[PDB]
Amino acid sequence: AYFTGTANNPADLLAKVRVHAESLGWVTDRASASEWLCHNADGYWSFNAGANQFQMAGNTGFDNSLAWNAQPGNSVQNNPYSSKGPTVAQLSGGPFTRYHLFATAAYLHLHVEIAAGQFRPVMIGSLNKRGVGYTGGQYVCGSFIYTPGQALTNNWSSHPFDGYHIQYSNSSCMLRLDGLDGGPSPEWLPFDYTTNVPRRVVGPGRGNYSSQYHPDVGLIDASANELNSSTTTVPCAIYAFGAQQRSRYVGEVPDFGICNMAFLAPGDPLVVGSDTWRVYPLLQRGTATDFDSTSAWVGYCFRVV
Amino acid sequence: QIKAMNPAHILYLVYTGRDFRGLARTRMDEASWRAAADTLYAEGFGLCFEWTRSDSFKNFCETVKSHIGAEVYPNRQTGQISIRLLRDDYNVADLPLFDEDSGLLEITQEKTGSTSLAPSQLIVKYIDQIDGAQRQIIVNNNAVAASQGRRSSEEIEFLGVPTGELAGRVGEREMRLKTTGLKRYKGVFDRRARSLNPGQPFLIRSTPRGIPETVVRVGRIEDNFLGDGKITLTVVQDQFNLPAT
Amino acid sequence: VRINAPELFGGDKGEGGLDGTLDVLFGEEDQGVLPRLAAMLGGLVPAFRGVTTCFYSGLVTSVNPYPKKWEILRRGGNRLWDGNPWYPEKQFVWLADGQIKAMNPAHILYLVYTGRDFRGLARTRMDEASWRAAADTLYAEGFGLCFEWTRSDSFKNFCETVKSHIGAEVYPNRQTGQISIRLLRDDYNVADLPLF
Amino acid sequence: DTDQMAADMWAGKGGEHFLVWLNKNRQAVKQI
Amino acid sequence: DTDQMAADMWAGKGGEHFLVWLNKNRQAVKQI
Amino acid sequence: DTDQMAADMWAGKGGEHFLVWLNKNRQAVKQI
Amino acid sequence: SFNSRESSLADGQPVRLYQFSRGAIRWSYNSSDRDITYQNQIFRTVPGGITDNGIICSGDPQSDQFVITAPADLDVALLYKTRSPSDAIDLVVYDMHYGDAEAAVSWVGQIGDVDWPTVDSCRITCVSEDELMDQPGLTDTYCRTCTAIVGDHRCKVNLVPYRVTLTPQSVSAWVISSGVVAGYADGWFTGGYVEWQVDGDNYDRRFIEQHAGADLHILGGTEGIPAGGQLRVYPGCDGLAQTCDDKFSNLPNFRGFNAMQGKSPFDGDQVW
Amino acid sequence: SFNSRESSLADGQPVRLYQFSRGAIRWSYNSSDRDITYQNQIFRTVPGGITDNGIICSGDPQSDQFVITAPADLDVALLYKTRSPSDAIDLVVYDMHYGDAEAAVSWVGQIGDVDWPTVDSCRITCVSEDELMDQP
Repeated sequence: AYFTGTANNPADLLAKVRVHAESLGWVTDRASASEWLCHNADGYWSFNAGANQFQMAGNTGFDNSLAWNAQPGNSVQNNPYSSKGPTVAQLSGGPFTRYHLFATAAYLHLHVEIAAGQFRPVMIGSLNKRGVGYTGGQYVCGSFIYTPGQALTNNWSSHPFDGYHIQYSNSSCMLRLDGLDGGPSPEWLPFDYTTNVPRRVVGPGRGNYSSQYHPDVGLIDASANELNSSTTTVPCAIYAFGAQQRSRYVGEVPDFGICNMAFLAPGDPLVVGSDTWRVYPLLQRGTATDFDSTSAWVGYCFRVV
Repeated sequence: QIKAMNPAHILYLVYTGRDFRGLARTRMDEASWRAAADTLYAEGFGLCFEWTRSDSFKNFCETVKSHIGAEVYPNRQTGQISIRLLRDDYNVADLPLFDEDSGLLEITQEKTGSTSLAPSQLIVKYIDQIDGAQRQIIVNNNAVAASQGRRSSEEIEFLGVPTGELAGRVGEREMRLKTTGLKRYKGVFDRRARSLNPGQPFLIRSTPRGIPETVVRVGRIEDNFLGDGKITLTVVQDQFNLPAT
Repeated sequence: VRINAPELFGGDKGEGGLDGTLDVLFGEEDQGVLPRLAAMLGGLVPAFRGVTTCFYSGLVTSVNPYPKKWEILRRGGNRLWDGNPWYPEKQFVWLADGQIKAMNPAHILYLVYTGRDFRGLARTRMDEASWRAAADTLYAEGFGLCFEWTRSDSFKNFCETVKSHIGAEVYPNRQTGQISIRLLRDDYNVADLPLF
Repeated sequence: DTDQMAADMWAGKGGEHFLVWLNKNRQAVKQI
Repeated sequence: DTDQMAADMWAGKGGEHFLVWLNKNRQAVKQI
Repeated sequence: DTDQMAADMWAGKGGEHFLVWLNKNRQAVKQI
Repeated sequence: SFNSRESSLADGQPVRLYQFSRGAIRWSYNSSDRDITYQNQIFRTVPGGITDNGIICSGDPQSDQFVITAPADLDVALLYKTRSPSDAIDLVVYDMHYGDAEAAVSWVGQIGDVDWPTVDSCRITCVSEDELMDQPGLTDTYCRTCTAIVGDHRCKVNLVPYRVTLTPQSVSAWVISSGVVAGYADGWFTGGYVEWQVDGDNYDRRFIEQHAGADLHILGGTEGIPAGGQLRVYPGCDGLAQTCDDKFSNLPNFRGFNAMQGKSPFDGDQVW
Repeated sequence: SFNSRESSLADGQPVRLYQFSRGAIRWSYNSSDRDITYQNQIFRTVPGGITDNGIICSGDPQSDQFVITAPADLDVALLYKTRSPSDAIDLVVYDMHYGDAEAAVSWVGQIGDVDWPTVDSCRITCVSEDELMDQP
């Protein structure tokens, strides 16, 4: 359920998380020291560990003779992007202060502290269908940094579930929505807003950025109550745009929520009822208006069981 | 095929045999020796030996005791030689209990021990009396082997054992003892522990130390009836038992 | 191997000789079962993996039925290390025009400390720099040794014998925690050494 | 002075410290 | 204090008590 | 009195004198 | 500044830190009167202090032990009170001075022995990796049995397919009974071991004297076995070639010598 | 009442009796200040006291000795002054409490060695039957 540890290199994180998944019963079609082709009852996925970053890509079929980025129905070729690039999660090289792993039968959530104040989230799973009849719902997200030293959260940067970004090569996170507007079933929709592609998805990823496109941004901003210092979680609603800019709500991120960290320190617990929640900063602790060098006060909330 | 002899008879002959040493038959507690012989015969635990070492009686007696797992001591009260077998043939209720308010003064040593160490594989070497050829059996410890990142093994020679099954039983007993993590206590008792003898099991309880009722077997004994009045005993946790299969 | 010595002991006029065919199974990781051995012996015949074995078939003696004791010379060191030799470029030392294929003592100690078959310890616990330097120095000095294991004694005794032969100390580094080896040689600079 | 406290101290107190000293120095005591 | 009475006591007094202690505990001292 | 100065003296002072006493008397101590 | 403080004649503020680690669980203790934060790790202050006797490096494992003293209620040592944990508790010792964020590693090892001499104190004997070289190293015999632990690096047999997960039906003083194992032939589990999760990613394991029907005989008693906790049970290999091949089909890796030669010398007295 | 007195927290009156026997001749001594009559046997009071060092039963004959201390004029030990008597002097030790007629046997053995360290004291080393097993 809840796991913690340390990893000097990413490969150690690979080994530990794969060990946990196997112990939990997750089925790995193929395993290797650096390349993974695993799956579950919901969807197929593939991961590769680089020198200082992860490469993730969705999948629909299996073929052991194909490369990690050439599986049947792979996202690389079945995406509107002309670059045809898979999901990327940029990290650092060397010590990772600590990693926090949430494991279940339907999704995996990971939060790695590469260094003091630096956090890199890795998110994978399937959206809660919430009684909505649709094929897909698998989402894979990664963390990307534009440039160290300069503004870390520039406009060009991309974040999990991001609703606003500028980049032509790689996407931080993505989603599956099969048979959209009568198209072929294999469809891996990326989280983009400026490409004007007929089909796209959007999310509250950035939190409360100035040009974030989501109607709940106010809820995330007001998650904290001054009068009683109470904090409430906000489910992350995802929206998908049709061929003629007609949005259709798809679902919410299971066991996930966002809030403001104005009056909460990293890891501060607020047990609201029988179920406990863990809150951690997205990238680093900063000030309210530091939307360039850090992630401001946006905090990711996970349900711990 | 093999006409083995009861080890108790070997010890009795050595202690009372006119040819070997020769001691009066009146100095031996008949009841204890008869009970030991009956138990050994029921367990079908026989051994064969040959005398060519020309060593002291103590060495041969110690080898026999280690083979059978028994203690021979001169009874302090009656003065006769008594033999006690280390077997789980006791009733919990009848055994005496010792407590801080019931005759226990102070318990200092605990020797909780460790388990990450200790073998994972045991090799037992025995001789078959049918042909007199060296033979060996292997007693394995899979769990501790999994714990051990590096394999370990020891060799123990039980040339007195004439059959492989008996060697296996004694090897299982030895592995049981060596890898169960015994707790060795060094308690201090008042006069209430005056009648105890080596190998006699008894219970000890000490709530402040968090030690529940535990069964231990007496070891080294030092008592001072006149002067200091200090009776100090060294005991070990009861983990001695010879399986029949 | 075709061993041809039918008249080694004078043949028929003497005591016989050594004539036959010799087959050697070193026991590789992938060594297979020899059909001839299994067919001759029969029954449940394993592959005899992990141990060097030989199969001789032919004349042994004549005239008298009392065969003579044999003596076989064998060189080893490469088939050890399981499957990953360590610093093989300096594993062996050649002596006497290549007649004697001595092994570097540092390699012996490294195998004993990390050999899976003997004891087996993680290769990450050994300070690579110190051991590599010691091996390089020993190879440069041409200091090789040969040993045979039949004492069945503790690792400590064999390690102490090796250390006395080479004159080196093996200790667990207090700071980094790895096993370090230091050679007792006059290979130091006076200035850099600390003064008290 | 050096009679009851120097020698009789071995009764039950000076044994454990001597034993730990022995387990401390072994190679220097074991021979001669 | 712990100089003339703790060590020089071995001169001729603390030897007999140590010897009787040794003959008391043998198996526990003889090895290590 | 006979607690901190009689037993803890073995810490680092009473060892050398005991060792020299041992090297003094060997045949009388080596057995029993 | 650690080295500079050590050389300093007036800033000496020694403080020794201990870190007991067992896989994914770490215990941190300090010898000062207040908690110390180091490398994002906070070391608890024991009410009564934790102190050692010194570090000796003379080349002899029997003599170069490390001794730790702590009160009776120490959490890490409390595990040994009933039964020693299966895995070894690695111990790492750091040295740092108050007011400085830098520390130096001094001693590394594992728990060797622990005892509670007094109701208010403890003594932990820590041993270094060097002591593990006193045991023999022969580990080779020309006998008929396998001479290998089922699943070891020599057998090369994967036990994961044979893993059985079950909830015990009834637990007694010496026997643990379950109906699921009743469906296997007698002696199927003989020689195997039972592994179950204690805390985090660490499992405590026990043995099986004998498997007969639905009853399993556990070596050393069933004390410490949860009555409802999930248990994983693996089989055991008798070691005979017939047993090795029929059950596991691992005859090619069979390390035993069944019928190669038991006595036959080539320098005897009479071949016939 | 011997066991009851031993368990008693206020009636403890320990008294140790020694009986040295050699065939038809018996010597009786007591550690108290007045003679004790037990089993129709009167134990003499030595003017100066007789005391031991304790009983050890560890399984080693070399280490489990019994030591008796008595003055220089002890009659039983006086025989050893010139030459050791040919026969062994069996020794039996009883334990009893003053005012009670019941005693318990504690130690049984024979004289192993005797010496007169001081003109006012003696030390007798008594050995058990177990030591007789060290010879070939």
